[PDB]
Amino acid sequence: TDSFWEVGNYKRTVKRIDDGHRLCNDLMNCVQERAKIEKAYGQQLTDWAKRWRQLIEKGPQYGSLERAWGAIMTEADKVSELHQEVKNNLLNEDLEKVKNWQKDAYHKQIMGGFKETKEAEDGFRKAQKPWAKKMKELEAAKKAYHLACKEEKLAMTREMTEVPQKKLQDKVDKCKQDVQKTQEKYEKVLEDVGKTTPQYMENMEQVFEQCQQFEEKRLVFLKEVLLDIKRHLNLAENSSYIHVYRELEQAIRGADAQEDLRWFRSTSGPGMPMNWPQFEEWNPD
Amino acid sequence: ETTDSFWEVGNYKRTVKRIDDGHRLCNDLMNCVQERAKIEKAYGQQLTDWAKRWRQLIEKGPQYGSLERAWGAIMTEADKVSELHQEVKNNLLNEDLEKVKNWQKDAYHKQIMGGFKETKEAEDGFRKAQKPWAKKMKELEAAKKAYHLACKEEKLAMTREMNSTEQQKKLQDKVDKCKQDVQKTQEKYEKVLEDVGKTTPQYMENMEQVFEQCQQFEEKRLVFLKEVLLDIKRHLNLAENSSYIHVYRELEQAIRGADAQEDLRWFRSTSGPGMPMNWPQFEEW
Ligand SMILES: [Ca+2]
Repeated sequence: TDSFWEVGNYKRTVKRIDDGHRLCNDLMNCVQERAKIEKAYGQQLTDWAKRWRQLIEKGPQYGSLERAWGAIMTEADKVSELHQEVKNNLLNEDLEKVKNWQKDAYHKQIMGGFKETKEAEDGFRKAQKPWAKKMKELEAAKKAYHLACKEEKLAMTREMTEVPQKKLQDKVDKCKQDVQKTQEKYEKVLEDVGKTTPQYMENMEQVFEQCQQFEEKRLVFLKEVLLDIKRHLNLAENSSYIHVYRELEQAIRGADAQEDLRWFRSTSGPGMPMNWPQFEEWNPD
Repeated sequence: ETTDSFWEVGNYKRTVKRIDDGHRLCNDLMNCVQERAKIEKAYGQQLTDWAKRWRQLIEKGPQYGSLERAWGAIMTEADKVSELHQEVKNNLLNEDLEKVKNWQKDAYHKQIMGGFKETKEAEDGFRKAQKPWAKKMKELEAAKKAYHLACKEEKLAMTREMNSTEQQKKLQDKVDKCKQDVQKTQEKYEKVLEDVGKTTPQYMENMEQVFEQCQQFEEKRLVFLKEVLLDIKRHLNLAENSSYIHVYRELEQAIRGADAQEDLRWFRSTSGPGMPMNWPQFEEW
């Protein structure tokens, strides 16, 4: 019933074309929204770090420990930088890649809807035109034949007593002649059909196969954008990402309790210089 | 100038204020951790909304076959990365914030007024150890004045004597007193100078000992803090987590699985020329 081969069902193939352009928008929007997220995460890391740096040194912490604590903001900065890069990449590489591909692939007609869709609809319409026509011709004939066959059954039931009369057998005559004429036309229409079906199928097939090629360029491309995105999202394939954590561990393992204690001593404790009491002659001078 | 030396009276107060500072620092660390946890949570949350959103528009859109799966797979990464930022959030709050919170609670005990019991204990250790030296320090300043002043006066009497060009005897006995006064007060000033010198070593020993108790208390806080900074570091470190890499390994595997020709073959039987057809035949009665 809903077979591609029944009149008009090619439309489902045509509509895939249109769809193809929406899916590009879809994917571009998607990538955009993802970038907005990577960026917000990034920007909030930046804020937090700035703030903590200011707080930390505007506060009482001193020494190597101050530095280790400080070291944590430095990962916040480095990790913020990484997300910004991701955002930048999606936007300047991915979005652009899809935008560029789409505008070269789908050409807008000033009427509206795409030149490519139109081209495909026309081609199918053309391929199916003669064929759709015989179809209408055949059914008419099949029906005429069936009608004739019915009338004859009737005349026959009619002969099977009682009231010159000769007009009745002259009806069963006219009806066997109708069956014949009618059967003949039905058969010839059937024949032209069988004669034009190999060509109908070659024509549909060429159009179909062009549309398949066109969706193939799209799908193969899509698969490629998808890997690109995955490559841009994956911090784990960026050698930098482990550096940020090694560098922090170091800054932290580098802190020394006993180094700081001893600084304090010389800076605010017993380690500081003293002018011990000495005698003073009275000169007022 | 050693006006600020810790060895001057009252100047131990910098070591005392350091105790109070540690509590405050503990608070700062907790505030810092929480705020970072909140950034982790938000990025996670934003990822799950995104994944929800696009999971749905993908389902309802015209994208089908193995490509819909590959595109869809990206929503799974958003979700799993999201789940990983939530573990970072929870480790920070439930292990790290909690660990500092506890330690603080067992180290600083608020008193009724209330300062911290640990501060008061040091204020008093210092008071106690500085008591004799503080005393001897005001015996000296006094002794010194009594001397300076008595010299100043001697010059004065001598001066009237010069300015004199009976009672002239009441003016040279007036130098005679002022000479005895310079003697007696210099003896005092000198005997005190000797005491402070002599008892300087025990002033220092006392002080150095209270200060050592302070150092040890700070040491405990410093060693705690480094253990903590390391804890924060492990919890933040997705760059060396198994599951992080794995989400991208799975993502790549899903994307690579997608196969254009297959999708196309599918489309062809399903909606194309490969679909089943009932071609016209001769039809009876
Ligand atoms: Ca879908």
